[PDB]
Amino acid sequence: AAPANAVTADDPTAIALKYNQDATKSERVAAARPGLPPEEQHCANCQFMQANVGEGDWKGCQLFPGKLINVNGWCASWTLKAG
Ligand code: SF4
Ligand SMILES: [N+]
Ligand SMILES: [N+]
Ligand SMILES: [N+]
Repeated sequence: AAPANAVTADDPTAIALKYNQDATKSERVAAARPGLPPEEQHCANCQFMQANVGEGDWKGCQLFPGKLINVNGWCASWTLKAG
């Protein structure tokens, strides 16, 4: 059961970025974003995930203010967590 503030499927930004809560049901391969092979990409290893926001598997994403994403999710703004 997703948190009340989870990013949802008719969120316009989620649609535009092709977010999914489950990276295995994402188009990460098609996008081929740089920094890791696409099968290795998900929110937990993304620069925009906010480790100090949320709880458990439901964490912040800077691009989705006021929302939570799933650490196992993905979107097309995936960028390696570098610092
Ligand atoms: S920007 Fe990164 S942390 Fe935010 S939803 Fe996309 S992949 Fe997940
Ligand atoms: N939500
Ligand atoms: N597609
Ligand atoms: N956030």
